[PDB]
Amino acid sequence: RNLYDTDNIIYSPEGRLYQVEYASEAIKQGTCAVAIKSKDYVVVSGLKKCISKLSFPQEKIFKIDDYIGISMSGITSDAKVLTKFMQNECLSHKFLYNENINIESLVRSVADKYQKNTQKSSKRAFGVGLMIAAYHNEPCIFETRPNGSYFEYDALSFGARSHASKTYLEKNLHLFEECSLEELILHCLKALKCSLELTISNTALAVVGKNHPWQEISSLQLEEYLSKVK
Amino acid sequence: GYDLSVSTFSPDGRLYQVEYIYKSINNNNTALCLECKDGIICCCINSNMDKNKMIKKNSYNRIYHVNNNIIITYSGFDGDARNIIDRARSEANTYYYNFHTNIPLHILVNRISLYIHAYTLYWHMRPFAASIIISSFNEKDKGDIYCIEPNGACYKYSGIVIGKNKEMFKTEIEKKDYKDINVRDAIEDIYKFILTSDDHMNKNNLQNLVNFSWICKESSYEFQNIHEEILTPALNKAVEYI
Amino acid sequence: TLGPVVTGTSVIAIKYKHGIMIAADRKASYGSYAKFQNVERIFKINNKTVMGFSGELADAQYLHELLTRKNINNLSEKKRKEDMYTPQHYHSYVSRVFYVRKNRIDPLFNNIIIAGINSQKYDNNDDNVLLYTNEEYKEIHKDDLYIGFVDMHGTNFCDDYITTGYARYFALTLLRDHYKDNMTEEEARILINECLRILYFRDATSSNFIQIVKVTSKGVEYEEPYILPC
Amino acid sequence: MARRYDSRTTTFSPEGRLYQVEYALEAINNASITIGLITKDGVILGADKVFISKLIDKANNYEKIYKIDKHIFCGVAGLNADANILINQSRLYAQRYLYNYNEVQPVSQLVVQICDIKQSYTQYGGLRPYGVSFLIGGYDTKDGYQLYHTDPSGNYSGWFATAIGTNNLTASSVLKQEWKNDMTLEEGLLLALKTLAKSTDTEIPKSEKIELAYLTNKDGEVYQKYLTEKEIEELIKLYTQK
Amino acid sequence: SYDRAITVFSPDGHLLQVEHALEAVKKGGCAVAIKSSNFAVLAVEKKNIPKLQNPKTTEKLIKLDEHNCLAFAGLNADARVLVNKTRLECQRYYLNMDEPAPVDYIAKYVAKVQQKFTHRGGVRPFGIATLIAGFKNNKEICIYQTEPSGIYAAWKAQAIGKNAKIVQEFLEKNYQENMEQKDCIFLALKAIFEVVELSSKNVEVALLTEKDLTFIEEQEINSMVELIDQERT
Amino acid sequence: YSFSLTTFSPTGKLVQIEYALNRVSSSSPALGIRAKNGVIIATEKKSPNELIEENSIFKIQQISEHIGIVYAGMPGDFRVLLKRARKEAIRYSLQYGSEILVKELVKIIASIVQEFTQTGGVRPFGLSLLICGVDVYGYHLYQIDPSGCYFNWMATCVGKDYQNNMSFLEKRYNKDIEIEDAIHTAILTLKESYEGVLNEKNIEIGVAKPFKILTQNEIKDYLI
Amino acid sequence: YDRHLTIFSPDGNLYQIEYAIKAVKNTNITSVGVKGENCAVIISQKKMATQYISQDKLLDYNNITNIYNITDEIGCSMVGMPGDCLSMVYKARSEASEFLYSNGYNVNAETLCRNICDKIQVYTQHAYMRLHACSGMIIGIDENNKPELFKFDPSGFCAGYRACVIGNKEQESISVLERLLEKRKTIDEDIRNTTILAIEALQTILAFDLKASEIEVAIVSTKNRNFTQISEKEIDNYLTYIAER
Amino acid sequence: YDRGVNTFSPEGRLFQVEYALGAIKLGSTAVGICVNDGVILASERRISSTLIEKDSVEKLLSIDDHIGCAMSGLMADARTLIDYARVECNHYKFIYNENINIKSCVELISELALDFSNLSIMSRPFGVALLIGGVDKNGPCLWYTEPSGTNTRFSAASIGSAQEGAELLLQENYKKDMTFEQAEILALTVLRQVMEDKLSTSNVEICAIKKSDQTFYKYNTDDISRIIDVLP
Repeated sequence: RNLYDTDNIIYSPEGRLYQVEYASEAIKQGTCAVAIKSKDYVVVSGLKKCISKLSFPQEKIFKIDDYIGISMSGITSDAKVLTKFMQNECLSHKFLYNENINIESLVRSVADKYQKNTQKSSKRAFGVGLMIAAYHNEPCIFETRPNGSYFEYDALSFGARSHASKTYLEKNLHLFEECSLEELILHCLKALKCSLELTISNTALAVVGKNHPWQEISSLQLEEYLSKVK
Repeated sequence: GYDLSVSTFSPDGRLYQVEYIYKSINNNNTALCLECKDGIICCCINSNMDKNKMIKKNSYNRIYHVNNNIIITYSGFDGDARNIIDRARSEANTYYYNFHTNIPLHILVNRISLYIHAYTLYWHMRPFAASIIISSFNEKDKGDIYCIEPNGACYKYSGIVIGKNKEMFKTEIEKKDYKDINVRDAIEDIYKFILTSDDHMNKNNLQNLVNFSWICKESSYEFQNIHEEILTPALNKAVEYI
Repeated sequence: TLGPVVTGTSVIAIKYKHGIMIAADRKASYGSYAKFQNVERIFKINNKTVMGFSGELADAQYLHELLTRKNINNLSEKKRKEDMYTPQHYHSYVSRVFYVRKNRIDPLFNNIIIAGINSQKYDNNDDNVLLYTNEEYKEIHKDDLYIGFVDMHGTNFCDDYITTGYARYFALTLLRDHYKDNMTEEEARILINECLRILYFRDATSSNFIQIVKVTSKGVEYEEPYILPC
Repeated sequence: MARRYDSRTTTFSPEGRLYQVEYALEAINNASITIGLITKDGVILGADKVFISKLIDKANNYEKIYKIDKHIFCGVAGLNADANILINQSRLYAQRYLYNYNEVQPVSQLVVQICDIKQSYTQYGGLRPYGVSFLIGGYDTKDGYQLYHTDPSGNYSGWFATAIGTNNLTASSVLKQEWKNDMTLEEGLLLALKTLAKSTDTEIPKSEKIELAYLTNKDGEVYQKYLTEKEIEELIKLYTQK
Repeated sequence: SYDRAITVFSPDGHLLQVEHALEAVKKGGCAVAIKSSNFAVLAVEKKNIPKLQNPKTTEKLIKLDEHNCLAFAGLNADARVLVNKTRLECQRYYLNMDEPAPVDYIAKYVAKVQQKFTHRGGVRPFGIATLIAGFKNNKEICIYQTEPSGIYAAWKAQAIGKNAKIVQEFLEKNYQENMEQKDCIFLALKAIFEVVELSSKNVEVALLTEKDLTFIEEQEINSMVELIDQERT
Repeated sequence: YSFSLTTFSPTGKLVQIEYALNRVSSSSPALGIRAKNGVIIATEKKSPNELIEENSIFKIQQISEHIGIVYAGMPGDFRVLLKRARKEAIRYSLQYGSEILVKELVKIIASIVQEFTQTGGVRPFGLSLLICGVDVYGYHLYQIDPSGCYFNWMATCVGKDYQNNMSFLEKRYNKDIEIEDAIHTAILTLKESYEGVLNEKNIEIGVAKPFKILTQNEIKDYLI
Repeated sequence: YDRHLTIFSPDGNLYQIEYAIKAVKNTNITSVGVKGENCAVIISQKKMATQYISQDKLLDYNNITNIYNITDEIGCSMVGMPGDCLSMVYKARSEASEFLYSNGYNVNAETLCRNICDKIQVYTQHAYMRLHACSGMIIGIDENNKPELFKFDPSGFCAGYRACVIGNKEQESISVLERLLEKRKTIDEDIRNTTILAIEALQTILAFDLKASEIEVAIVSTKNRNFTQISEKEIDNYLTYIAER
Repeated sequence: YDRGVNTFSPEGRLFQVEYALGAIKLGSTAVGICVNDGVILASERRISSTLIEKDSVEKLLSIDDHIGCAMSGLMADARTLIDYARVECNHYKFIYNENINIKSCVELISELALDFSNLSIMSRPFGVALLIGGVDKNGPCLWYTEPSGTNTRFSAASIGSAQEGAELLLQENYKKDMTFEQAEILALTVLRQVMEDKLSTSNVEICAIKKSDQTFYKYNTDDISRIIDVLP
């Protein structure tokens, strides 16, 4: 495969684009992130990367709009570019019209932005995967990928050691729909803990939902939840 | 060495990159369109997502439409096909802006074929990896189904299948003439063919991995996805038959 | 467009208990010449949104084509009835178009009414939309109804009733005097017919040949055009 | 990928050398010899023609020595088509300087402009360099008579007498042995014939493969002469008398 | 290669094109610049073919503007185009500011252009090092040395080009801060003649003051060359 | 993405130009002869296979009223350069009002041919041109190579076995001959190298009155 | 990489042109053009080009066609890769429309072929674009009321013909056409004889019996300048007239 | 050679940024320390010659009146980045009439880095590590940026050749509660341990931004003399 992985516009004999696959491979080295939802809420949690003793944790989740947030896994500069693009699209929709942007349209625009960099030899795929949490008439979780695809999930997780989180979500998916917000936060934190302890510093945690704009959970409430999980 | 660029012919007069695209498409999720007595029925079987259990129910839909009266689906990569479908919608918009009537189906098919073909000419552009079905039905003209291949070839069919297991689906569909069978009766046959052909598909994932749509008399000759009330007895009868 | 040549006269839109009633005579005048007397000046945007114009016909037809393709592109991306664009969305879009063209000193010589029903919670007409083929009326709260005005300079607003052209003086006086909430179809028709009668007597560019259009729970209904009684 | 077909012409070697520049110099060194020298009366350029066939029109054809302006002329060593391109560009620069300033260009400024053009192809882009080296002779009031030698790199130097092309080293040896400061037009022409004979490995120089021209200022007006075979034959017999 | 990246990182973290530009600099003629209280001396090697080559034509000591001058070592044509760009920038500054270009500004600009050519697609790096002598806004004199990489530094005395290290270690052991003019040209001449052949035709030396740059006449160079011959025996 | 596909070899050669010259040397032969009262250009072809329209495959073409052109090499390249040369002659006539001098046209087309040996993302033209014409300064016969070099000839050949044909012309040609003698020499030179008997169908001749292209009966009358 | 790009090999060949011509040959589609006294005919085999996808039974066989209209009066057959052939049809239509707009009168077949070959030469010279693997025949009626038949290949070489073939067999199909035309040596009689000769030439070249459903025949003439396809029934009648002696 | 600048490795890492991360390891060592009273940046100046003007080479620079920075790796690329930072910080001050946050300046610096990727112009990565210290509305802070575009806030940090030993000593001796004077002592002791010299004046460069004036202050001979006399 050394012949066909050299430029991003080359298909291998098996019909594979190896550079896009490598951009996807970049995503698994990021820290784990998890997202679940109930009938009313989406709860996103994430492990903040800490590179040394004297470091501060890398930010994991970002606010896009009043009822839209994201988490990232992969190259953080690509995530910053996509974050700025999404925020500008949301604010432009709120400027031209007097309403919130449609979440499906925003995710499709992001996926188009992903795909347009896979076509030309003078461009590379964004080496980052975004999970997008929002409440637009209902809780919704989307995922984007380097190849320009996107999907919608009842529960999502990815990053380093995300397989254990996926197994926990597979076991516990049927409970989340009828769970209350506190139980939903506990379930998301437990799914994140399966990937590993968690700490107020190293744990990003946010909620969005009905009558509830996107809000990072405060350090004291996060301390209470982490104490309850343990 | 000759298979490292779409813009190079091999000594035996072949473009290997397009053949590798064909190999990519033949491994992807199945799509089919079938002309019937009263309409056309389109069905996309997303067998690849049998592993992913947490995907939202019926969120993934490869069936799209143009002008509310042309079905457009695909087999291949989602992003490339979204690019092609956006081009189709742009062509329809420009045609109506110029002429104040909707684009004829064959003109749209030709234009999208040229758009696909243009990316197979230059050394710096990735050719699109997707086969595109575009279809429509009218009371007077009956059904017109077209399949656009990744090389730019466009061909008209009474029924067509692309993607994984397309040989078995074609063999089962060819067993009887559907131009004297209604779409409602055809849904049961499509479910039976899916159960017999795709080994990953079974009774427990037919309801959430298969997209259905049609254009027939009941839909007033306009796009619609099959409601659960019409799908459920059909797949139940198919499972009981199988 | 340097100036008007073929002109449509007033349009009158009001809210009543079952929805929007919008009226306009079917005349387009070439200066003092009543060249065309069976012209349509109320355009359907979607099942819950209509557009009416006063002023130049060519600019209005261009705007109608723009809104037609906007509705088609909206339908192409639709997955549920809530994704359909509302009348206020179209009002904002038209206001932005007029504003940008004003900034270019290339105005559309029109006054535009965008009217319809904001809420999707009254019917299922948008679940299965038919563009090429057409029980009692439900009472709709006025908060869920929308009527919006735009002018050449992009001055845009909304109200329970809107008038354009000569109706801003003749019809609007009677409307401000006599309008009341939750009128029946008969009362709204009588009030509109009185306004159009005064306009027919005092507006030289007006005709007694009326087109009435109703936006209700059963969609947009174009009434058979009629001569003004008495 | 087209970068596999890119030779990277404007890329350094490990020794801080442009390989394309050195290969262009190799092309120059294999071309026929062009000599230049300065007399008291003016500047002399000579060259040995490449004999392709006897059917060449030798009436008023000069392939090595070219006029750039009434006060500037040049001799070519290397590829002739590149030389024609750069000669046309030099003529454009001389007349552009006359347009802008209403006076004739100093010879150094024209050499600087054309050598800047040559250097640009070595530094900018991905094109090969011009495979030509010029001997640009001329006259101006500020600096008198002048003779410059250019290269594919855009490096240029200034000489009282020099040689380029094949057998340029032996021509330079003969020049430094025989050339002197205060020398007349006839003496310089005879020395040019001697140098062409020595570098071309011939006891007697043949007029049919010698181009010879000179620029001289008289009455404050510059005059260029391009000797015919008749005048060159006269100089050949004068050379053999000595 | 209209916009292809020519300078890229090697697996060890080096920029090999800049290293090759440095190799091109190492092949060039030696230049030396020495600072004093209110003047500087710049001396450059020159090699010409005797009796055939015009010695005036090759100027390696160049007047950039009213008050700044430049020596260089490396590819001559690259030096010509960069020097012309620097002259254009000098007059652009004097247009935009109504005060002459300070030496630190000019050295920073030359370093900026060299760095830019190491960091733009479709352009080769400049294969030259330069020594820029001139005066600051406060009339203090300075010498700035710049490399192909775009790094620059100010120096009391410095050498560039072939065998620059030996001249550097000589100048370290012989530079004595403020000096009279004659001893300053003498130091520059002996320092460059450590590596260069000892003849008057092999060196060009000039002195920069506030008023102008003055090239030393060849008789003084001949006399000092005879003195350097004498001290070596 | 633009870089030169023609590059200097280690020995200073431009191999792509050498290979274009190789393609020229294999293509069908053409020639030109300048006589003291005119100039002619001749070429040959394989015999037509009873189906191809001979008038639609003329290699000799008219550039302007007193300028014609023939080639040896690639036909599509010839059509492109022929169209460009007609455009350039028309540009000159628009500028100065008179017909283009042969030398100016030759220089312009030579520069255009050179440009495809240095500009990025292209190959050299795979042909050699012969341009014949008349102007106030007299009769001209010019060759142009794939390199963009051009040569002022009295007589020449630019294709298959052109060394042999050039030796034949060197023995036969004289500085002062009539147009009929030059045409006879051209026909004899063409039929010498041709394998078999050279019929009228295997000959095209153009002569520079305006530039004339001979008819088949005229060539047959010359072949007696 | 001399054979990868459209640049010269050491022998002076552009092997990409040869490989594009091989790609045209690989489609296994035969088309034949014939010229009458005041008419011209093209016949083509109405089969899908040999490619990755094979012929499906549900494929609408009437939709298959290698013959196209460029204008009302000029027509063509195009054999090669189908996307390339469709692109070339659109290019020819754009060139004809541009000629009509700029010059105010309809282009003829020869000028159309020369413009198309000018477009093809850019592919042959510029390394950054692939050659169109598409050979084409063009027919029309000129202003002098005589029929034009021209043929071009991916190399960009236009030539006029009394008769020509695009197919797998050359120098045997040429002999067949030579024999038929030398055997041949009223407008309705001319039209009928030229159509018969085209059909019989295709039958002899292909070496099997032709069904009227699986061949397409189109004609231009002074009688009807519009380039029009004859019906399947007329082709069946012409095939019946063969073998009736 | 063969891989473009935008080529991904099989591990999902860009080759060029991975190679550029080797350049930052070279250069002179620098340390930054953040405490509640302010931020200090110390650096060693490996002076190659006695003939060089010592103040002409600057390892500590001022991006703004309230922002200092220490650079490592390719110095010309570093000066390019810091010039861009100065321009954009002044642009922010003009547009908003306030001092820019340290995080925003670091973010736009790291946005200029990786400009060669061309996701939406530089040709390659920058090969520069920067420790950017400053004082904003949220107090003093110190950030670290590198060619990969990642920004990381640090209580204390090191860059350059002796990054490993410097960070080991900082990890051992740093406390969140120490004072400004103790922070200066810690910085100079770390530089003493990692250096190969006697640590005199005109051998280290020191700068600080305090939460009393929020102004960049470049130290002089008296201040290094004071802290050196205070060192144990």
